[PDB]
Amino acid sequence: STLDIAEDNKIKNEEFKIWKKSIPSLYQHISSLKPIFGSGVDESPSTLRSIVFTNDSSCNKSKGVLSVPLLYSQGSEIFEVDCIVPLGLHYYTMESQKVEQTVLIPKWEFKGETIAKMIYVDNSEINVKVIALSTNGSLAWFREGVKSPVYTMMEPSTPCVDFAISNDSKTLTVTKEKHENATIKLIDNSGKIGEVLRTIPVPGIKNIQEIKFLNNQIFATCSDDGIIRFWGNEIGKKPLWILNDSLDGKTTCFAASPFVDTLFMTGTSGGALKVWDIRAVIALGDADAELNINQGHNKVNELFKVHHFYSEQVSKIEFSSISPMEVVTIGGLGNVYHWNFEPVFAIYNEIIISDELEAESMAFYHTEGCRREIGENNKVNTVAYHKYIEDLVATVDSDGLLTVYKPFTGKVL
Amino acid sequence: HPTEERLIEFGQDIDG
Repeated sequence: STLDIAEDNKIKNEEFKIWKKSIPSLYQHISSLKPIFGSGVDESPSTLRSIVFTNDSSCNKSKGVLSVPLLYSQGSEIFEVDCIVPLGLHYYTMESQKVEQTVLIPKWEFKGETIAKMIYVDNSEINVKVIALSTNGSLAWFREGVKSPVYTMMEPSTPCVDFAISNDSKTLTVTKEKHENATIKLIDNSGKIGEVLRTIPVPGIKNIQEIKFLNNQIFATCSDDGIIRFWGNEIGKKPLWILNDSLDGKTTCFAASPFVDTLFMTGTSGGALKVWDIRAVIALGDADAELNINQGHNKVNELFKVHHFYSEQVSKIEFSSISPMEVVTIGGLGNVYHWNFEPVFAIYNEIIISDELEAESMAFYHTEGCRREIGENNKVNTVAYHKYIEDLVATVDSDGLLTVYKPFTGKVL
Repeated sequence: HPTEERLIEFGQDIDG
């Protein structure tokens, strides 16, 4: 209907102006910019994009600004945008005037690839800075001052491919969804970068939606079936344990706690947030039993439970690198949920979370005024949480409008 | 009370 197009646009246009008013009321710092790329760069909306913050932040005491560069994925080239935020956030008309007028120059470009996922690693052993995983399952290691990658893993061009690196940055895991069993590809990233350490096909699963490492010798895998398959670095064809959750919908992704080797975060299409301990799943034992898909949900009671906004399918989660209670959640429509389980740890200290408890646990909800439209580009990797800057996150929409901000939780630390 | 691109504006109303 023609009114239906004037329906959703008009409602959001007021709702955006609603969130536009409380912008100075709910955040400590919020900024937006349009990426300015040189000639030849693809500016399409369906352009596959990703962003992740770098660790080479800069201080500016003479101007009170904090420089935070970010690596921007635009097709085959990687752009670098230095975000200007206030210095009072952790420890600006002209600072914005530069980046908006600075033509983004592609520092690293991988011709023949589509940037799907990237991981900035500070590894002085290989002297590398960024390792981007192409849409064709390919990865390329580029060092400082190098326009072309120094090492790459090139697969024959034909989907979904996810890449996760070990805690010591020595082992790389790569998924290859083949249209043919899904494969989890192991690549050593210490001395022999680019060579496959192993190949373990997962029979009966077509795609691996997410890859996440639990430790330096333990890894996990997630298929479309929502069954968590954790495979070990040891010499074993099958997973040592299998985690199956069908109570709160089909599982979408997972996250590993940086301080709790046993406690992890789970997500499902049903909008429920689950926190589970690895020792309990392994306590079941004997994953070598017949893989009865017909068997009901495993009787595994998780540690704690939460819910997203209106049961929104949680597509991504990442625990903070500075705080063990601050959690990042990604909804289906791009909204960034701010979760801080500090209240649950108190109710667990005096003795299911109540509706008021889950109401108190959410720090904030960043929808960007409904401007984060649901395009064809998956916004899973289009969100970057600062590992060294508290509550500072960056987002990339299909409109190219790059967003970086820090929310105000109101709790004076 | 319950109802009495067309579904798009409908899904937005339930959330608010």
